[PDB]
Amino acid sequence: GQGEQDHFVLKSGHAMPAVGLGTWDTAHSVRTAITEAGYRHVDTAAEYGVEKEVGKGLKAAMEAGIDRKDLFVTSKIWCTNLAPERVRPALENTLKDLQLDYIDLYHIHWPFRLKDGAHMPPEAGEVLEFDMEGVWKEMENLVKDGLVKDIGVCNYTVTKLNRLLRSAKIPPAVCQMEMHPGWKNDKIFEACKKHGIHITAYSPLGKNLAHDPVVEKVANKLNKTPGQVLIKWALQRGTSVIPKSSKDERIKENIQVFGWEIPEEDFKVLCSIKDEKRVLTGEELFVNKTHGPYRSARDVWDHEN
Repeated sequence: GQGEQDHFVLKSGHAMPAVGLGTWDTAHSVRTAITEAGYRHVDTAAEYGVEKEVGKGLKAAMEAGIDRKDLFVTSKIWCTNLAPERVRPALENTLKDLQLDYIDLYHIHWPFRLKDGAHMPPEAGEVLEFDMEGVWKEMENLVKDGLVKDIGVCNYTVTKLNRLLRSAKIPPAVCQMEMHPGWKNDKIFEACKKHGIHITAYSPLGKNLAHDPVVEKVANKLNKTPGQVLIKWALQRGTSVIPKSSKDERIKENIQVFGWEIPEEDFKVLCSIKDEKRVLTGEELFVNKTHGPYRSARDVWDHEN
């Protein structure tokens, strides 16, 4: 509650480290974040195109004494593979690049299907229909076959979430969303809360909150960096957090968020910042203001923002 929990227990019972290295020189970074920073949770995605490097970083850290069972690895299936018959092949390719025989968490990157070779923004005929139920069924099979410990989703809405639940035999263990003082997304958070779905916040620094005087003033008082405050904010909010950084020093700092906390007043401050700083609207690759099927950012978020 005081953002002092270093891990969260998923609905399946599996423990997931509160802080994870975001991967949005990846090998070195991963290896170092684990062996020197103390990281045990690495978040990645096939879409980024760096899994191969993450795998190399993971192999080195393990050959260095870190047990596989002590690591929490997450990946995401990209939009072009959001079709029942493309789920298995996508995950297996993920396991190959990461050089693992299983992953801990596997998310649906975005709840939209895209045609192979689609553009940003998407042209007409590129954002295909999404058989959410058929795809999730296949995701559940990954869990049953022991290749994935937990499945989850990113960038969802209450509407899509509810739809997902009206047929899920295995509830999503985690819901990963953009979260920070600029955009708290209380709504989807509240929906996750009631259903016992854990929440992971991404893009902790935001529209750079690390340079917002409000955050800076709190960081000066606490004598921490804006990034640490922002990350601790997420923790005290009760969500795991995956900060994106490419420097070992920032990476080391980002996990040095235990042993202290943000006074309720300051925490009140950061929370009372009006939600108007949403970085990932989804317009870049899903909006087509004319032919659709999503002719606006609001459609992308079911007009529930």
